[PDB]
Amino acid sequence: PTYGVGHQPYRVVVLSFELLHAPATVCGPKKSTNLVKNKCVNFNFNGLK
Amino acid sequence: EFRVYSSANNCTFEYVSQPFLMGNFKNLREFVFKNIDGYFKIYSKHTPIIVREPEDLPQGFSALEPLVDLPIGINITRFQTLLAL
Repeated sequence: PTYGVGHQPYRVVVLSFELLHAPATVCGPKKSTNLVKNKCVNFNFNGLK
Repeated sequence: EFRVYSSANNCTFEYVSQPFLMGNFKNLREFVFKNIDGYFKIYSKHTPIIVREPEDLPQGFSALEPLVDLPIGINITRFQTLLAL
């Protein structure tokens, strides 16, 4: 710690995510909103838009 | 009592679904195993069955409910059975 911030160790983590022919199992976040019925709404469910 | 193998390598998937595939009457457990577009599907159906005489599959319609949809994505051309003594 007697040195400056220039040459201090920065813990480095590299992410490698290559896509192949295997089925995907880990995805990104899925946002959601509150439901209000008895009116014509654009539904955007998992596979039924 | 893990007499199935002798070495354990780098595994890519592991699941321990606690609910598992489960007086004079016996039970019949039907399963359907398939693998399509990478996903490995397993359907199960449990039904009590009374003993007849030539011990064959009973006559009747009983659909199998979808149970597991494990995403594996491997080539499966051979299979075996693990029974307990």
